[PDB]
Amino acid sequence: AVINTFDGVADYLIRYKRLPNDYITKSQASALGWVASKGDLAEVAPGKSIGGDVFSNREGRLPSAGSRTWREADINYVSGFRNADRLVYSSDWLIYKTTDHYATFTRIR
Repeated sequence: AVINTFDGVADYLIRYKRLPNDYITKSQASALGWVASKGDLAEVAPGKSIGGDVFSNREGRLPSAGSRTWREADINYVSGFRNADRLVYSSDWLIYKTTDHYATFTRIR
């Protein structure tokens, strides 16, 4: 029923091992008419947020382990241009948040 908060999404991921249904990847959003320069996601895909893309971790800012990969999701998105809030979650269920567009991270699960 639009789950887009840090706790809501984190607890959903832990329980169901997937993002809630209001999440679409960037390429899926594009297929629906999203253009980042227009800030139009809420108009072309009402109620949806960007999430599920691979998060590279190439800079090692998040902890690394053999066979661990990471994905990201937008948090608190309502409309217009994307914001600064993200959840980043690993394949072994570590969950980190950022509220400054990936400058700093805090573990929440």
